Amino acid sequence: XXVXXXXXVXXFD
Amino acid sequence: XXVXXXXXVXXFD
Repeated sequence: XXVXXXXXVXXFD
Repeated sequence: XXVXXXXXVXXFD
């Protein structure tokens, strides 16, 4: 997993 | 967005 633009489970906008 | 499963910019763990 990690940080940036993409898809899965976590915190994003 | 927020916390869950889907697509965008943030952290995915």
